[PDB]
Amino acid sequence: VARGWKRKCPLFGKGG
Repeated sequence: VARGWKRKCPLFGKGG
């Protein structure tokens, strides 16, 4: 459930 990575930085694959 870490789609926030596609938002700004793809490094958010962990968080979201």
